[PDB]
Amino acid sequence: DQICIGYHANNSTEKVDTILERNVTVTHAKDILEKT
Amino acid sequence: AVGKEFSNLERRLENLNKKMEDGFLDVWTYNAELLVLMENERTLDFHDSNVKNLYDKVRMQLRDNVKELGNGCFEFYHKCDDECMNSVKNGTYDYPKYEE
Amino acid sequence: VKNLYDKVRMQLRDNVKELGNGCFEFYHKCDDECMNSVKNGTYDYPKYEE
Amino acid sequence: WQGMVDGWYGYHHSNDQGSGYAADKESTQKAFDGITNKVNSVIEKMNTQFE
Amino acid sequence: PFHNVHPLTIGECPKYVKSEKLVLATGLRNVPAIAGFIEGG
Ligand SMILES: *[C@@H]1O[C@H](CO)[C@@H](O)[C@H](O)[C@H]1NC(C)=O
Ligand SMILES: *[C@@H]1O[C@H](CO)[C@@H](O)[C@H](O)[C@H]1NC(C)=O
Ligand SMILES: *[C@@H]1O[C@H](CO)[C@@H](O)[C@H](O)[C@H]1NC(C)=O
Ligand SMILES: *[C@@H]1O[C@H](CO)[C@@H](O)[C@H](O)[C@H]1NC(C)=O
Repeated sequence: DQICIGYHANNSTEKVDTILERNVTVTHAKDILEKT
Repeated sequence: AVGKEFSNLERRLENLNKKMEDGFLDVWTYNAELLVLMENERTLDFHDSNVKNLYDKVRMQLRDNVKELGNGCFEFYHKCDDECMNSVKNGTYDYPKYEE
Repeated sequence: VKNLYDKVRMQLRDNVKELGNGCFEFYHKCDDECMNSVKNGTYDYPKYEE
Repeated sequence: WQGMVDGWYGYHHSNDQGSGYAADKESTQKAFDGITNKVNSVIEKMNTQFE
Repeated sequence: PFHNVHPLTIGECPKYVKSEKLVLATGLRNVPAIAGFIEGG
């Protein structure tokens, strides 16, 4: 039988922007702007 | 220490201090936002190429004793048990031992 | 454009041959329904054979 | 290909019934939006103020 | 490296930016037995 190759997914709704895309959901992100 | 004290007859100087602050602020804001956007596109492309690279690493070792399925999976033309599956993950699949 | 080529290559699988110039050729007669399915991403691979 | 005019990426379709150029709507549209956003990031993120 | 708290600071501070959000992806695109990387995580 088969062996599939893939990657991690989770329940994150954290979104980031890129040059080509907007509102892209990522599994993990780091905020590098200190707001508090 | 940001912020300087100027008298009311120094407005033409206070304004230069303001300009450096606004000037550097636009430089850093523009660069910070493009740095983040450029890095995020590179990051996502990196991750997508890493999983494809893994697929090819596997494809290259499995060679002709498998078929690709077209959905990012492979199927063997021979019985493949835990030792076989572990070898594929390990990069030790003994291709010459198996046949269709 | 390369990604498109591979999307197509992956669905056409073994019922085609690559030509080496960025084109594919079928080993079976391929009419408008067939060609449209390849463009659509619905090529019914199991229905065709060499 | 000079002939395709209905998008950036597409197909030739040379079957026995005739040859025509079709844009791969999904590929063209995604690339199109990607480029548009790129141009806008360069332009829209530039800050202006009265000076 | 960056902050948006206030433009006037005293001390050894991050750079001030006119931005509400600088977020780096660190993870994978969270794309939401039958498939691999082709269809999603
Ligand atoms: C997502 O949420 C469900 C509960 O609705 C939980 O059982 C599951 O483990 C969570 N999955 C991940 C990847 O966080
Ligand atoms: C991005 O997300 C914001 C909410 O944080 C929303 O207002 C905006 O319309 C979204 N942009 C796009 C292109 O979806
Ligand atoms: C690969 O196989 C060898 C031989 O059985 C074993 O010693 C080694 O630990 C395996 N490596 C991995 C990553 O499983
Ligand atoms: C794909 O095929 C289906 C079934 O004939 C049709 O309804 C759909 O519109 C086609 N899509 C495209 C992009 O041609």
